[PDB]
Amino acid sequence: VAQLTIGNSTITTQEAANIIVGYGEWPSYCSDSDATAVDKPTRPDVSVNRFYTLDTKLWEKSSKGWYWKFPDVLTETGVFGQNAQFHYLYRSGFCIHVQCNASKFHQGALLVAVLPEYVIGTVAGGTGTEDTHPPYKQTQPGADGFELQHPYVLDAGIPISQLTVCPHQWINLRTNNCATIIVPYINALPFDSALNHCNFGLLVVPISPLDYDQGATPVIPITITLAPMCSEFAGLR
Amino acid sequence: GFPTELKPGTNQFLTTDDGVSAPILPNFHPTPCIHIPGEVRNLLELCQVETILEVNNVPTNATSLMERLRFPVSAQAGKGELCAVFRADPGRNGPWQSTLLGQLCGYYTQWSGSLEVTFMFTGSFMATGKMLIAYTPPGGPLPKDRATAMLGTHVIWDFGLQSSVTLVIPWISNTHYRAHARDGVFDYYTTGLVSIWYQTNYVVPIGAPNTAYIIALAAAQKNFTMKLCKDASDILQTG
Amino acid sequence: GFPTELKPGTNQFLTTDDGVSAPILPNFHPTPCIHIPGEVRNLLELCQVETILEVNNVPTNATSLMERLRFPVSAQAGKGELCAVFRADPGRNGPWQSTLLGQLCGYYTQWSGSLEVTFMFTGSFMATGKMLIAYTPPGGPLPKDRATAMLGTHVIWDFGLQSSVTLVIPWISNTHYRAHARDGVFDYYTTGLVSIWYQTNYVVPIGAPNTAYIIALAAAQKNFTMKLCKDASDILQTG
Amino acid sequence: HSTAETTLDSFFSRAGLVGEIDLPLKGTTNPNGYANWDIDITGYAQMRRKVELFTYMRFDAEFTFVACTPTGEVVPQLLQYMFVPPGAPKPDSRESLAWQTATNPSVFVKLSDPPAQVSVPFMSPASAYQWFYDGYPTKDLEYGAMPNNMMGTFSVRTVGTSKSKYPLVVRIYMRMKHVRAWIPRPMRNQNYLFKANPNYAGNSIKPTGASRTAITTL
Amino acid sequence: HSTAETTLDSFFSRAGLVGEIDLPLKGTTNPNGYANWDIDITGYAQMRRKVELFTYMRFDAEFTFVACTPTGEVVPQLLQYMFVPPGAPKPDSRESLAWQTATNPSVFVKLSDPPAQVSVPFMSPASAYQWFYDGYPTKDLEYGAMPNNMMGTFSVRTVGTSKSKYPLVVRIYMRMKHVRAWIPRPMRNQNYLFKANPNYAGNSIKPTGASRTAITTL
Repeated sequence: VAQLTIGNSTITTQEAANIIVGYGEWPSYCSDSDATAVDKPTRPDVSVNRFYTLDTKLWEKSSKGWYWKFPDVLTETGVFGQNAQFHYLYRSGFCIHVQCNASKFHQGALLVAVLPEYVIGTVAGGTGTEDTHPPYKQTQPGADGFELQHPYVLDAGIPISQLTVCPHQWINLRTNNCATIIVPYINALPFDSALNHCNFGLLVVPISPLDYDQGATPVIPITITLAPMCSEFAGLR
Repeated sequence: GFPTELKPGTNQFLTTDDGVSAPILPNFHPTPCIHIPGEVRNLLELCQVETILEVNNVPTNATSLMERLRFPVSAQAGKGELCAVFRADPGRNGPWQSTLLGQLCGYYTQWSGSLEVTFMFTGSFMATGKMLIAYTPPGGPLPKDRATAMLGTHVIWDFGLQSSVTLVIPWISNTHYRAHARDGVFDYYTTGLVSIWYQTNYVVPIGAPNTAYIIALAAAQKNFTMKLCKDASDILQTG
Repeated sequence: GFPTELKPGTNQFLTTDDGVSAPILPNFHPTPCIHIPGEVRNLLELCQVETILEVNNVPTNATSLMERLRFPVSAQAGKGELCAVFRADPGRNGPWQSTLLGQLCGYYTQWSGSLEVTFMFTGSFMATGKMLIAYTPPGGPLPKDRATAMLGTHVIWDFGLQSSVTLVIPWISNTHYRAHARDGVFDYYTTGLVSIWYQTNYVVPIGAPNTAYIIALAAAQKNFTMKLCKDASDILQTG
Repeated sequence: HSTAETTLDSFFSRAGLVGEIDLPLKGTTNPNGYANWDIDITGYAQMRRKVELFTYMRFDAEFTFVACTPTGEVVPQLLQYMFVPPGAPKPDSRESLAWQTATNPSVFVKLSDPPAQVSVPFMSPASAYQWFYDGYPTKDLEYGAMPNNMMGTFSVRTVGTSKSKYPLVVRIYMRMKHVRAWIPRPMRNQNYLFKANPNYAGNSIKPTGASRTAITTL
Repeated sequence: HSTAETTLDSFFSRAGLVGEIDLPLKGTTNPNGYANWDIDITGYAQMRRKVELFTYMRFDAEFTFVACTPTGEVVPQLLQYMFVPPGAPKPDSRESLAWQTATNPSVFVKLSDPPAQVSVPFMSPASAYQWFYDGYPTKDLEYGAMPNNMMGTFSVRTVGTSKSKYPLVVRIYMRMKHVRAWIPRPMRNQNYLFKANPNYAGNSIKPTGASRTAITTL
């Protein structure tokens, strides 16, 4: 055990569990011979790139699962949400860290994976004849996130049973509590909009339900801490 | 000119002939391919990925579908009792349909390779006990009891020591052809079987839940292969 | 003869196939090409030429058309006042239509590069003052006032010192597709904006006119490009 | 020992049927002896789910045209197939000047002449066609709309000033070639409802595969 | 990064429609089952303004012939296309001996046979075709007349001693190749009135482009 720091942010975390570098690539920058070599894109290092610790969600027996969108989650938050908004283009890598705090008397298993272009699909009326498009509160939940309503198909008509095909990591209470994931910038373009397009979405679902005997804390706090890697911006407004 | 004789097949359209045709836009220079993470090159890459096997493929009640992903073990189960069972039939109905491997087998007619199932105990940390996991090759009938299964290729699993365990299925081959109804299906027969028995009972101290679940994850070894593209699906693009 | 199988596309006429055909006059020796000044080889040569930008594209009255070429500045305008404004939309309607660049963009579907506008003060030699010229990248709304525009990428121009000044537009890209009415148009959105404010008032000594005009000249940098030939025109050969 | 068949190109080869034009004489259907077909590769039912296995893709398409009368008969009639690239205007009528715009590749062929066949490049202004877009283009109805995935339109019509003398049927096949794919994703396990979004039936949510009685019975 | 599309050749390629012959059975139009078409490259509307961007030009033309009946039908009829170079006499009748003058290249083809196609060289006795001539040939009506810009005539007719049994329509396409241009000039901003001179409407003198209200409003 030891604590790492990035500016004014200091998190207490375990030595170095197995990290998952999504798709074997490290969030790097973008060279000079690109599309916009004129408007030299300024890369934040100071405060912009540090440890943000989102409002902890409480695991319950009945919990269905949660998901956040990127970069949406932060475009609201602090000095990073500052850049994302008053800037024309954005490319950024991510270090995501998820941890639970539970006694050796709780049981559960959370799959934690990242899914590019996570496009939500609602119920469509029920009988299948209403072309209802997911709201804005469902498409970009912010930093509070949003709860799945049909985990089995990941609110989008896809088996979750196959989500492992994405950069994932498991959190089995009886073995580990913290899971870490490095995500590179993934998109069909070098740069893009930070407010219109959500390159990906963080998914965390209880595959084995939370359980405990009466008397033990009934809710397990899940704490998501995340940090931007090699983040770049272009065209101030 | 230059003497020539046209041979049969002239002027025919083969939906699988991979010849060349004239480019509609000769001057067009298509936007350059840039680097994108995780490119897939050969499907067998996917087949080697661990997907959740819905062994507990019994509840259908819409809100209990998440239950198919995990089966459980409890104190109530006595020593020797058969916990669960299933076959090593990647392409056929049942459990394997949930795995990605299973879904990919569907776009193919034949296949063969060694498989690999991994079990994950998600119970309380305080629980301990032993589970016997046995494989009965194709033909061998599900072992009568724990002891007879104990004589077959088996593995004693103490989730008190290790929370995970991976079993390897030496071989499965969907090669034996079958023309039943009037519809010919290249079927298994190699339904290898995997049984799981409570070697000991589920033991726990006061304060810990008397039930825990387990998750099956499967994939195929690097020696896996598939043959005969065969597009088949129940899900199609609606009008 | 020599065995052959004809493939689809045989006997077709592609209006863009650049194959060869039989020469009608095989013996004819066409009069030799001699040297002629100013040969053009690639249109982008033309795009880099300064053409008069009709910023003042407001009068339509036939005899005042020459007025579109120049806009003016006068004593009457107080400090801070917005002199004029326009977008960096080479291909779309408005000011750019007058420039040669604009007209060439019309025979193409897409394009991108840095532009370059040059302003020429044609007033009396005795006049002096300062003009603030600011560029608001695509998205940024026209600055409220001089001061807010003063914070953006701007240039203070003292025509008391230099009669000319050239501004560079870092980038403009007509790449974002649009299917509005039922007619798909690969439009801008990158409507960069160029505002011009009276930093100071127009100052002149007795004997000099209290008004002067300015001329806008634009061209694109050497990094300009165009894609997709698209013949389009309102002017055509009449019957 | 060989695994050539499990490659992407192998998986996506084969020219499938993705389009069918009807040009009846008397009819409610395409009354002006012409038709416009915006290129949809979902035209082959089976397709959608196969491609939706990946997030991004790239490829070239080889189009082969099969034309005959409803009974599959061959007749002395000439035809014009026009490809209008994206951004180019489709013909609103059987005499629209678009039919003569050189910048719209066109190919002519007699029904007797064997199938017409041409290759079409990777259009998209983006680096790759992307089946999923988690955003909107600068609750909405523009969600998941990556327009820069348009391949173009195919306009078909009988040659000549007058309607054709015969009822015609054109079929369009498409072989995908030179394929590259990125970011694999969960195989659609629910039925498709719309061509645009991934919406499903929230009542009829079925288990990925065949169920059984007990987890102890086979 | 590439600029191949902005080249002259790229700009002027494409075979455009520049001619259309009508050979009706009963009619006021070309009553003798034949027609003479002096080569006019302005035949493609869009053309004139594109070429008139330059003062001098040079190039070769590839001609492709498309013939059918008005409904775009194909029939067993043979045709003669005759090219009469400039200076050679065009046929005054359907039996003029010009049709048989060897020095007038002619090509025969059945309507069934695919399009006819030939290349024609840079004729002009001058070093280049010049779209503008500021003088007269050794107030006048000979102003701006550079005759040495003639490419020749194309005479078309049904083969045979007798009128054809079918109503016919020939279309002539022309791809310009190997292009070289000199002295660029202002893009025509006014409507064309005549095929010969640059005269415009002195009343209807319109501003090059879209106007607006104030120079401070967008």
